[PDB]
Amino acid sequence: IPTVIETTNRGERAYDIYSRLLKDRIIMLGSQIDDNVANSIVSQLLFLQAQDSEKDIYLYINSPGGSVTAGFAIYDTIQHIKPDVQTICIGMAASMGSFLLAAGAKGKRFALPNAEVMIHQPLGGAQGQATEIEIAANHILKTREKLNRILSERTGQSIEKIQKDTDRDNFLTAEEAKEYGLIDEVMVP
Amino acid sequence: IPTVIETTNRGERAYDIYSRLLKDRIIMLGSQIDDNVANSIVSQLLFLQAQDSEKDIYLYINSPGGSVTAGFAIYDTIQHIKPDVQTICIGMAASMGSFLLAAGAKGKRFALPNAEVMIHQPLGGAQGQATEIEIAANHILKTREKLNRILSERTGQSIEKIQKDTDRDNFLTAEEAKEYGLIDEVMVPE
Amino acid sequence: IPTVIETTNRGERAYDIYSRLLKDRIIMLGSQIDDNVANSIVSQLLFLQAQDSEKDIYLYINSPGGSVTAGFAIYDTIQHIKPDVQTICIGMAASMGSFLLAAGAKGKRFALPNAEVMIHQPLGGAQGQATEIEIAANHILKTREKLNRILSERTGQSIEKIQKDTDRDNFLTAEEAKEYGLIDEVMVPE
Amino acid sequence: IPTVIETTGERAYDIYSRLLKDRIIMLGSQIDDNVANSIVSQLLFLQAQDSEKDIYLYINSPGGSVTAGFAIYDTIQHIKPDVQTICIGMAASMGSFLLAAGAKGKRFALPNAEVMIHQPLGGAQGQATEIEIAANHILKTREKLNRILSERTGQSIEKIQKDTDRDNFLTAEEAKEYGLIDEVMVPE
Amino acid sequence: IPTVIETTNRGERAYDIYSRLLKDRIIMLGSQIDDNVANSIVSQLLFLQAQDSEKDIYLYINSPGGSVTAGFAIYDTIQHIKPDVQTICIGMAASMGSFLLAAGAKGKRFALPNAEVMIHQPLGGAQGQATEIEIAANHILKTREKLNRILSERTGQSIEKIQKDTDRDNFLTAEEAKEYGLIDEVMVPE
Amino acid sequence: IPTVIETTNRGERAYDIYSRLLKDRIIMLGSQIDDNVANSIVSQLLFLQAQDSEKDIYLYINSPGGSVTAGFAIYDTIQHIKPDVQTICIGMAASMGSFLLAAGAKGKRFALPNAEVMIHQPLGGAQGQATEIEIAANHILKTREKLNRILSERTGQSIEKIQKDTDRDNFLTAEEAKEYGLIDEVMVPE
Amino acid sequence: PTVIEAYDIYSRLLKDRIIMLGSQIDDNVANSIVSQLLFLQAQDSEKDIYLYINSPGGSVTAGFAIYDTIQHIKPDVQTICIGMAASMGSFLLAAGAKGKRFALPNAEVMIHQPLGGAQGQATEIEIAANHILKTREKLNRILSERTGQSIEKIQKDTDRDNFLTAEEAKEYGLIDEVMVPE
Amino acid sequence: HDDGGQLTEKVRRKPYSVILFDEIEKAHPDVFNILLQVLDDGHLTDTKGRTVDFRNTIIIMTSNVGAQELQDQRFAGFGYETIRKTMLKELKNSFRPEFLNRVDDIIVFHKLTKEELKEIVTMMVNKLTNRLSEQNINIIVT
Ligand SMILES: [Mg+2]
Repeated sequence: IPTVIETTNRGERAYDIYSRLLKDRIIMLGSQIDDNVANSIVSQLLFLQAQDSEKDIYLYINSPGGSVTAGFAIYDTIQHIKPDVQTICIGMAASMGSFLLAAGAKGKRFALPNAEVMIHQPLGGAQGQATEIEIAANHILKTREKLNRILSERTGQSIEKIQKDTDRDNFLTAEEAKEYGLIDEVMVP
Repeated sequence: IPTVIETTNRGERAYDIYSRLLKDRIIMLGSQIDDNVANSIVSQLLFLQAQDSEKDIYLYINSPGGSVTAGFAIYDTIQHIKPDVQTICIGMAASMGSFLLAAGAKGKRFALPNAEVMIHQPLGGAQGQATEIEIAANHILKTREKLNRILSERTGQSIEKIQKDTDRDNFLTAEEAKEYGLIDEVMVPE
Repeated sequence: IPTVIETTNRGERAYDIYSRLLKDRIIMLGSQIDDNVANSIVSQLLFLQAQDSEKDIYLYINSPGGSVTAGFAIYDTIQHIKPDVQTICIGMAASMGSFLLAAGAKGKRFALPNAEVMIHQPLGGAQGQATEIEIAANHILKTREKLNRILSERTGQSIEKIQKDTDRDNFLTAEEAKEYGLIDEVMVPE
Repeated sequence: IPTVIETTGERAYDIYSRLLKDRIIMLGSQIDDNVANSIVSQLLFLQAQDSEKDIYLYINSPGGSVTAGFAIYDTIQHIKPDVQTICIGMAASMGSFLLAAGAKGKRFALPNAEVMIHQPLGGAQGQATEIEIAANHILKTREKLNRILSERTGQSIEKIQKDTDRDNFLTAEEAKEYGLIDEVMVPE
Repeated sequence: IPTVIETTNRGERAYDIYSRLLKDRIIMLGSQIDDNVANSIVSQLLFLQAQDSEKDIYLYINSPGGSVTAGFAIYDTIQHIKPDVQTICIGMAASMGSFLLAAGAKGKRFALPNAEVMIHQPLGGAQGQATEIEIAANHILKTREKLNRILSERTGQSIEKIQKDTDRDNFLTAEEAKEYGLIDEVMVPE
Repeated sequence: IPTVIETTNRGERAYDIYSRLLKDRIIMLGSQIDDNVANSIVSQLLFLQAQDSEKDIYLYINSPGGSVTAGFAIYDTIQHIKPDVQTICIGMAASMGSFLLAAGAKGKRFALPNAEVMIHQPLGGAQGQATEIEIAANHILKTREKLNRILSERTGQSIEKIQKDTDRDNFLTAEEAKEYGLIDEVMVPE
Repeated sequence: PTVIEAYDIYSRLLKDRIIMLGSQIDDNVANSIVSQLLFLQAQDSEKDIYLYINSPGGSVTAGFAIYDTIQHIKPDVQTICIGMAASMGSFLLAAGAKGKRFALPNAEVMIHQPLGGAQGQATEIEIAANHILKTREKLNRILSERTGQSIEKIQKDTDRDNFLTAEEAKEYGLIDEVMVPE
Repeated sequence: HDDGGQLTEKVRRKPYSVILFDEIEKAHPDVFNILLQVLDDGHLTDTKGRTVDFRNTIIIMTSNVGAQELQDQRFAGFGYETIRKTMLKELKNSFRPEFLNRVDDIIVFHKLTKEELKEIVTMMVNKLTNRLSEQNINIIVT
């Protein structure tokens, strides 16, 4: 990762390329969502809200998904802060990645012309005594209820249509994602 | 972990994002609670008390749990210092995570609208002779007694109810946590 | 990685070789295209678009291949930014590597006199139930069709010719890559 | 590990170096040779920096090497400053030993820290004579530990012998009654 | 890696030994050639060609060889840039190492008095169906043809003599390397 | 390893704890003597000797032993330099640790009140042909002869007693180390 | 360890023209040593250079790269065996400038024929064996030149592992004198 | 001390004058603290205790933003007012707010356009042709 140095009257700022992008209120989500990544993303969102409470923030997405809990942390932070968050799918938005893609500000959700998005029901696992299998299954089902409900509220699609379509792995082009309501338009060059 | 540059009258300084949040008295608990994490959290709390003894401190919790000993280290530091510690659950508060969530100052414990909290009895283990297994079991039981007692004192829920409800893994929504008294109110978006 | 101290006016700064080359708008792709490589390349392209919107960019390619998704992220960023990107194949471009070589601006795609290029259908895999293998096969086939469509547009070869030519590994010399239409000329030395 | 900025200098520190500026030494990990070496170097530096202000040793460790524990102990005894010890979470094995090693009246535990004491662990392998030698050495190490604890709690050496036979977990109140700590420090 | 300090009219600069050598346009190729090493070497050559287009560049070679593709990337970069590249074998130049030793400018190729150089046909591999093994074998054979051609052009030895003499491993002393035409003179010590 | 703020007549310099102790001329030997540790100790001794030829040096020993060759390198350097080297056993000096402890300047060798020292014959190994085993055994035996001789010449203890007391792992308290002549006196606390 | 005047210890010693060879002579080590020797030649063409040797061995190629650099540069390179010189370690000790090769009083040196290996077809084993023999020829010849010992005596003494004390190394002519303390 | 301030003396001898402070960002930031009283009240006290009145002067402060400096201010991302806004915001990071608040107007000079360069060449050539013409050298440039 190369370093950018900006020379000023006061001194020298050295940025990694992601820190240089953050200067312009760009946040990069470019890896699997785990707790470390989500904590970084949340702290960046809060910082950008502080730095200026009224300018848009751009969240670039290129993630294979990840932990649902960490993606809800990012979602709730995006929903809390005053600035609108623009979400741009750079290359892939899979699982929670596509959930966060749909979480952008209304009218400010984008995909590049042939970046792909994918939606599926959440993965999980259990190993158990029968009561603990039951508990884990009920928790995972409630998590799917949450995700389906939020997607229905943000795509406008019916909750039955999402329950059906997310059953197996479902791949969508940028145009299919647009007519599915996950994104608002395709970024023409 | 990206770097922030902030320009100020006194000059211009670089911060990692977590140190920039720490300047606003925000502490991030983002990881499994182990000895070195809790030691770091204790040191941050002590420094924030030294810097100003009356401004609130905000503890941001996104942890799967961890060592009960380190959790009590953080709890006792939160109780000893004079500032109110606000606790905000971001993603998950589980095990000692939700314990430290309930440890926040009364009226200043929050969760985001669809955070989740989970409570259960402590995990452990014992190996060796019968007397060693007895000793380890007695210690784990007394630890559960401490945890139940503290939670019943801070939720106001009866100690028998917390003993019953922590028997298996118990996942709670933000509203369920508020009605259970683990949090004071759910944060509302603005 | 050797550090260069060369700097103007003050002359006080120092850069690793890659950041110094980034100052000359040189972007260097010498590895397999994984997600974080591509994400770095994309951020560098956006930076170079900001730094000057009309000076050309030089993209030196030597990737053995990589993730198709990451290659399309780079391809779409190259297509979106305003500067022309010169693509220069140094040793081998293969798989998505040669796709990114084709992605360069019309008339500014180059190879050195004895670089290789290779083109082939994308690799993949599937496991599990019949339904899931069907779904993965359909996805991989549609991805192949997308790649062959883009190659047919940029090369000007017919889609059926690329379909036949990409079935096995197809190593091409620089001259054969120019004749095919992946590159525009061979950079004969001074 | 976060970086701290303190405005009056406008100087940058990392949190442990900031604590060390206030003469706070943190022992947060298993005691090994390089950890104890670092703690010795910190104690010597703090003695040189000012010979009369107290030093604070905060302890949250599961134990470790007995030899490194005696290195720390003998350093705490050599220097003139009083070394305060505060058990933050767990003080087990040499951790509770170093906890007891603090200056009388300046040993504290948080209200629900837990401290644990036991006979040391070791191991012996090879010929009968080498096993005998290792057993004798471990027994003399236990004798040293028992003696020092008797001299620093006031508890009889036979009571220490009895109570350390198995693992023994003491709450902070029980640890005060045992005399390992002088009081359980109280919040505002 | 030790640090050098040096005083200069503008001020005082600290360097690591390879960056101090790079200040004098000395490139060190002291490791197995792979895509990351080729990436580094090409980046340095491009930087040096931008820094000054006329002064010689010195490539010190001490490598057991490596990937053929990365070696050709270095070779083609050396031929494409305008500055002359001197090559000095410091101890061993095997496989692509000796090839890159032959790549230096006419009259500016050297070896230390008892360094060794080794030449042999490239290693490769083939796996899968008969058709894929056929395609791999054809590719490796054309790579051998290409290497033999370049070596014959640059040493003046016949293509048949190189084809025979590279069949097995072939160890040459510096004097034998000069006789073969790989280097132009041995560095007489003084 | 913590950072230290020092020279509080100015408060400018931040030191790292071992560099601060080296400013005192305190060399720390806190790990198994391997080779790079010994090299670092030799370099520190030679620096302290060049920095001032007359002030004593202090070597702090806390080590379980190590490579015998490296210990002899430290020994020979301590003998070569002009300053007296004081040796202080902080926690343990075993094998080559206790050797270097005895190697200090006579009258300036100390142990902490309940530090422990241990002496034993050198460990080694031999594998292969009978003649190679013979050669290795002879070399190891002559190394033991060297260690025995130097120990006798620096403790004053008769060589046949050292030859007998090093037969097995011999653990000595600080008092017994003083009576064995290894240390000169036990450091008494204020 | 940081020395303040601030420097890492080896760079401070390098500013005194001390070079440290305290590890396995693999390849990156030798490359770093060659680069240090060249920088010291450019720093001053005539002051001595001091090479401190403590290496258990290494690659013969890297040893010859160091040797040829020591022979090429204009300064005299002093060599001191600080603890052990073995395989190419002792070869480079012998390679010092005549009259400036030293050992500490109870450092040890070891000399032996080079190790190698071969695998596969008979012809390839033959080729590798011939190469290894020619390399032993080179090492023997250079040792006979720089010690003055007869090449057959070296051929016999290096057949097995041959440990030598500092005194024995002086009598063998691997070193010129043992450093007396002061 | 028996000599005045150079600025104060020059203004005292020529009270109707234009004062140019040139490349202000290169000066030490605290040197401007002197001008605070000059811009709020038009009075500067010489060290002798002599009040010099600036009330009839025009005070101009030029500041340079280099090519790199103003390149670094551009937004990086997908897809003159923004230049002025960012340049002024960056100026606020270099000077005290109580200093800029004194200033009557802060003006941004735009990078010269191509036809502006053509008009500049026209004007410089016109001046040269006039100066040569009075030497009876008639000249014209295509
Ligand atoms: Mg005013």
